[PDB]
Amino acid sequence: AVADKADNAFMMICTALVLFMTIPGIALFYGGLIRGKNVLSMLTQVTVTFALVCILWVVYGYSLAFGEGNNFFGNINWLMLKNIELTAVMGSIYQYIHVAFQGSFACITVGLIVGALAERIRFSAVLIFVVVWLTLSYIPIAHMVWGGGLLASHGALDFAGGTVVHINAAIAGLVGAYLPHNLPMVFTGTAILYIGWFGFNAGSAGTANEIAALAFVNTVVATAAAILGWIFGEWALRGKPSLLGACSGAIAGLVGVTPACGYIGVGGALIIGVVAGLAGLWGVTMLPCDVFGVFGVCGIVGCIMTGIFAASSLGGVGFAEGVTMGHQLLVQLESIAITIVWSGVVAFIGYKLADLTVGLRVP
Amino acid sequence: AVADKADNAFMMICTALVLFMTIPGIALFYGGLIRGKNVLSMLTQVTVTFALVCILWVVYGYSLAFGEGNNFFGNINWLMLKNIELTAVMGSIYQYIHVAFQGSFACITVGLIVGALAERIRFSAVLIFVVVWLTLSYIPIAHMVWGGGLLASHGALDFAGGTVVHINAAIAGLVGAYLPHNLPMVFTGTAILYIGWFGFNAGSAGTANEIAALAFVNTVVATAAAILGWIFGEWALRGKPSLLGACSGAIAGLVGVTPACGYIGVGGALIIGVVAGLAGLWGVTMLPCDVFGVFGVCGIVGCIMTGIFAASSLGGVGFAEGVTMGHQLLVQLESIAITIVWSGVVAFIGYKLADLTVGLRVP
Amino acid sequence: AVADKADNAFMMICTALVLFMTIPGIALFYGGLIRGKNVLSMLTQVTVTFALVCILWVVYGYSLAFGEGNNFFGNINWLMLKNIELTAVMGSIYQYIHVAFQGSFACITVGLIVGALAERIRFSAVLIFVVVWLTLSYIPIAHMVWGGGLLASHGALDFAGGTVVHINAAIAGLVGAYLPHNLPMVFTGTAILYIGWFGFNAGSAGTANEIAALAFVNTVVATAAAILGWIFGEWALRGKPSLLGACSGAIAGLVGVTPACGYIGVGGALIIGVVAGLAGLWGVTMLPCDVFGVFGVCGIVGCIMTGIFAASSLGGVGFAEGVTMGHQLLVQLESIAITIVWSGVVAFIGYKLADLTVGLRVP
Repeated sequence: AVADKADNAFMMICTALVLFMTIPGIALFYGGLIRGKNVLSMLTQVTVTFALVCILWVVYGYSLAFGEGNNFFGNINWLMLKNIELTAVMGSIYQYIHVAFQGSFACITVGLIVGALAERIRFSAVLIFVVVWLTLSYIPIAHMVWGGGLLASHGALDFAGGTVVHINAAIAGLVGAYLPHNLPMVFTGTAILYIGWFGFNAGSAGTANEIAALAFVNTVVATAAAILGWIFGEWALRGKPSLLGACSGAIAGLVGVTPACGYIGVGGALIIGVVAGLAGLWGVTMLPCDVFGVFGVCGIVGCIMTGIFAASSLGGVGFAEGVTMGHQLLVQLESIAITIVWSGVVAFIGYKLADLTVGLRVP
Repeated sequence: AVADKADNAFMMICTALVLFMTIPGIALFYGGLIRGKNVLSMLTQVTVTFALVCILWVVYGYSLAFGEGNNFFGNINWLMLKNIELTAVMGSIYQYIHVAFQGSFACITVGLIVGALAERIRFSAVLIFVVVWLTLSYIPIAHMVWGGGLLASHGALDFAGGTVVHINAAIAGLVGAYLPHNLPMVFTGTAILYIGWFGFNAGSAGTANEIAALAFVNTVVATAAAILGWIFGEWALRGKPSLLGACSGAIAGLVGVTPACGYIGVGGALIIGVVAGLAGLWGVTMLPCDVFGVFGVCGIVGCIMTGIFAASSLGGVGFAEGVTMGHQLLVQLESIAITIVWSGVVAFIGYKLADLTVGLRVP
Repeated sequence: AVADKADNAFMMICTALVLFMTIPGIALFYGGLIRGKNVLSMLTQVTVTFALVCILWVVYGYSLAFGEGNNFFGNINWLMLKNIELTAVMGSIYQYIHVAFQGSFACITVGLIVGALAERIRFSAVLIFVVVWLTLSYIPIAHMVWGGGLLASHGALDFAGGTVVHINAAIAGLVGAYLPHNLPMVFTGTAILYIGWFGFNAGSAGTANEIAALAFVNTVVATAAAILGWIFGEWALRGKPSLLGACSGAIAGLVGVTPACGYIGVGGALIIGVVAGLAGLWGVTMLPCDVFGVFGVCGIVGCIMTGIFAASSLGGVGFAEGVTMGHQLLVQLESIAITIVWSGVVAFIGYKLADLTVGLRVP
């Protein structure tokens, strides 16, 4: 296997785009939603935890998530990237690029949780939680879905992380919750998340091919459809649209299309977008932790719908040989259930260890 | 024809850069120019109309603009991208990428109009206007210039949209007009527009070749020359430069070089930049709708100057075989005249239909 | 030599990313640090001087920095890019792209100086200073390090500009100094600088190869390590972290890894990051001109450490044949000393000429 320079270029740019989603995307998003007096502290926690994730990833994260091991975890043969030749190739790109791309996904997942909870959690407690949750929840789930683990071995479909990122973070944030003064800033963060999401979704193809092109177009379509779906629901239920509704709709479509983008047709993207936008509005209506309502509900919806719209007859790329829509749907549901329980349990353990060691609630 | 992965990568990144120009570029630009009390509403209208354009584009826009038809419109053979194989190639990239790239241009064109008029127009009225104007003005003009229609068939030169985007939007906005509290925000929007404009201009080559490189360098040069031209005029006429003047100068150069970037030499880019910056200052001095003065005047200037500076003797790539500078200038003037009348008439019809159905002026 | 389209694509995107560091990165960074009443003026000076640098670069800058000449300067054979065929290749990319990429480095270097001093300097005086300093300091130092001049001919290692950019600007700013109201804005500028820095560092490979991948990963690692190093020092010395500390730490790591990114291993990047973060904190503690403390101290630290960590035995790419670590360290020290003296003297001359002609201090 030789590296393709076009894929190397595409993937390094896509990685920078995903990093852009956390720094400063998610920080600005939450920054405009939380109380003004808590903004500085939250920005500090998001930046420091981002740094922490980057370091844990290179030290042992990548190795445990992507090394060969068992159904749940990799190995410790790639500690500090030891044994990875600089010219080593993963797919059609240099492995070092795969390390950075995969690391960027861990970063946004953690940013999603930290940005919302920073307001109520002690600084030392969040650092402890991140270490526990990244190591025991993000890493094994990434291994199970993208590292040849349990879910992948059963043929679960999740192109860019409906489970690994969205559902995983939503449950962790919701467990935390249980235990806007600047809308232009919310809009700015939403816009940065949107632009960076093209690297997130299209880069998930691992090459600048027709699947990356499909994921790109589906991202544009689902996001637009979800903005319109949310806004229509808002107009129907509240009498008028709002800026927060439009931004929430964009995020709902981005989240919903995440697991499906590289497997569905544009018709499927439009349908998923509208359904996600409406489900997202329903989610928040029920339930800054409300954000987890969108990531959680839309992630679930997206993961289920991937099991329908991947079908050739519906314009998708087609299910694997010998797999019926019925069989695929069951696999999607099982993957969702496993992600929820795994993340929830680990998050509980993380919060408890922090509370027992330094105390959870901000002093 | 086979897709080149390097071109696929370049074009997907360029598309994200153009999308970045609208979300959040143009929104922040207008956001700092309009009254504070109208900012939220404008951001909502820009986001919702952006979503609408994305959907109309995939449903029928792309097909009618880029399908084979007549001198004015394409066809309905590509509705919802039907009949476009995922592996289909357009130029040296997958057609799906061409769909997204072309769609991003429709988005910024509409954002230019909506951002300025949002303050004075009813929400439902702007949605009606967008549908009418995108369908009857943007689509046919795009077809005429870039889709093998009337203007292209007469050899009109417009590399990145001096007519299709700038003049087209300026006239529509000016028809609307007829019927700064945050300068750091204006600066931020200008900066995002500038960075995204490299995807807009260089991506217009459709490949990462020497023409993309030329357009890139010419973009840097014309923008810089226009900032200096505007600022000098401002210093001479008002006694000092201002932040708004510097930002306006950047936009004047970006607009002026848009139709010429892939056809002229760096000397030509410098001259076009200075002339555009000064013409832009003159334009605003005469005439947030003042913004259309820059897009309109600089677009016209840029389109005319392309007919001069494309000449080999002036460092350009050269006019087509058998075409004199005199003949090319006439074609540029005719293209400008047609764009102005076409856009103006359609815009009038759009505003009138909205006013007759829901009422134009914000209630 | 033929151009590789993958490298052309990568390098044009990397150039836009470096331009993004100045417009609006550095402007927002300083914008949140300086007094509110001076923000507009500073943004104007950064924009106008950016334009000036772009023009001087194309007119004669590129030719004098990268043309063949002597140990200190190039030639005037490439004035306005004359004699450079559009299809001319430099390395594996079109020369026009090399012109734009190199120009973007000149821009950020000047932005670093102008953003800090704008508050205290007369507008006309800064323009005079920029012309003198860019021409007599940036150009010759760029030629000496990257244009086959004195330092390169002695085998100095500086992958992305620890000397040419960081030390060069820090000394110029400090000579100037001798002669935060919005922390969310500082954070936003820091984030943009960070994202753009991937184009700055990885693009310095000139191709989307394994060295670009290495520089990319090392950038992620050193930045994260420096954020943690600074924050730990801050917690130890002040009792708690702060947002400004976290942002300063990121910049310290970015600066420190700049000369080393394409030559060291990830272990080396982590060590350089931590040392840079701590040295940066020490620097500011001693000494908006405090920013030069970070760029100056971290640039020196990074340049020295490159001479250690490039060693094969420490995970680096290895020193050139026949070069010991001892010999390389001496070359790094000599390069640093020469950069400091050269920049300091030229800066003094620049400020003096401005003061004698129009007066330095803002009227």
